[PDB]
Amino acid sequence: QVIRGSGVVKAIDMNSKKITISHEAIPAVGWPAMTMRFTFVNADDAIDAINALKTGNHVDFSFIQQGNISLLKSINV
Ligand SMILES: [Ag+]
Repeated sequence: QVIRGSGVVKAIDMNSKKITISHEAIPAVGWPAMTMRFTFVNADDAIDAINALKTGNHVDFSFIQQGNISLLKSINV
């Protein structure tokens, strides 16, 4: 199940492959607004996140809860 959220990218770590997003509440899945780390898979998945980090723009993103990891699927910027 792909979950769509929005927020501001605050951090990226290319070693841990984590993107930190200050995301809005997601009432669909009962999450409040949080600053939370999402795992990305490919180095090239980071490019859109790096652009969002630079602008600080409020961006769309999507992720899947794949086991007990929040795995990023997209960030539009
Ligand atoms: Ag969260």
